[PDB]
Amino acid sequence: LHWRAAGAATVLLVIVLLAGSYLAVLAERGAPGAQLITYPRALWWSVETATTVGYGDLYPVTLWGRCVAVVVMVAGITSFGLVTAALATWFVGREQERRG
Amino acid sequence: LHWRAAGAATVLLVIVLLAGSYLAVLAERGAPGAQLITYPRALWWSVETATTVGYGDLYPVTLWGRCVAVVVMVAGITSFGLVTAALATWFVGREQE
Amino acid sequence: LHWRAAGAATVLLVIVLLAGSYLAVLAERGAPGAQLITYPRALWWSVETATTVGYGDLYPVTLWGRCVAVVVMVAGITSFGLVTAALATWFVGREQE
Amino acid sequence: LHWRAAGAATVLLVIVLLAGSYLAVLAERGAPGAQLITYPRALWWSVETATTVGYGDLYPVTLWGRCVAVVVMVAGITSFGLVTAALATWFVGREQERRG
Ligand SMILES: [Rb+]
Ligand SMILES: [Rb+]
Ligand SMILES: [Rb+]
Repeated sequence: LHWRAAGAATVLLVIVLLAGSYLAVLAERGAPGAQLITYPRALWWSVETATTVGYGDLYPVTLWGRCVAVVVMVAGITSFGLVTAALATWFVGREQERRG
Repeated sequence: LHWRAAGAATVLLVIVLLAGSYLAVLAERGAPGAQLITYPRALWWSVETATTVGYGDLYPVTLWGRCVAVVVMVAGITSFGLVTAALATWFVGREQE
Repeated sequence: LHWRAAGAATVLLVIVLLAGSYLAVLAERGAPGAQLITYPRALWWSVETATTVGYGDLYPVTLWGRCVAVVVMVAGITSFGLVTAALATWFVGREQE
Repeated sequence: LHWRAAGAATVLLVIVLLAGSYLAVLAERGAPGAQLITYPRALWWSVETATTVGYGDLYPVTLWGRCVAVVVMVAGITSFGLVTAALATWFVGREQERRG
């Protein structure tokens, strides 16, 4: 039951997104060079950030917003890295399933 | 065969690309700040997106195009993460020897 | 036992960051198209680089700054790739039980 | 020695870089919106591409240059994904050196 861990990440990440989304908007909004002004934008950003695609059309400029970032990133990096783990640990499940 | 899974991803992803490519063009095309106007552009984008290189010369601006995105991304992230799995599960194949 | 390796990376990376941060500033600062002028900026960059999010609001332009980069990147890529390893090797810990 | 595989990637990638570097320059150079004009630039790009950091200060615009890309990317993604594999398969080496 290591896939029970997968779903976990899934959730967490989504939370971290909404969390980071709603969190970061208010940490940036109203400051200079803010682009993470509206919540809908920030939302996108989180996605763009947790997948590290980083198109760079949106990013933090506040010493705080940049933290909300780090968290989001590592979250996603971690979450996926996790699912990569489950996919594999499963392959060794049918690799020892045949062997013994 | 867990590599039978590898090839699977490969395919899927390619589909998701063409899928997302052709899908996203029509979801963006004709809107404001539309960048994903032509299908050939979108195509590129999918690549640039599923590999998460995100040069950012192209991206979605429509609430929809951004979904086509998420799918594309996770697809690639997943697919590769998978192949990383096969590479490894294989190493433990000659480690239990 | 192998998580002792995890924490290791964590540290190293953080060092490489500060290292790269403080290192790269001075390698760029004062040159043309210099973006990595202040240390606080460079700091951010390292993060943005080691996670490969590459928003691209900051990057190196000096043949040197670009090395500081490579190191930072591979560091992060490696570090995380490592933690992905521990997560997995652990799953095969409760798979062999 | 699955690490014999690691070094392999390392090499290959470096080749693919120089390969892609020198390859892509000539595929772009002299075209419209070309930014991958000089070889030194392209070189950087390969790095920036194979690590997928994609700062986006340089990229392909030619239907060809974009292929040189795909190759470079998958190369790096693969190479690192590989090294992630060795790191792990090794951990299960001292996990079965404790488990029995
Ligand atoms: Rb990336
Ligand atoms: Rb970018
Ligand atoms: Rb990126």
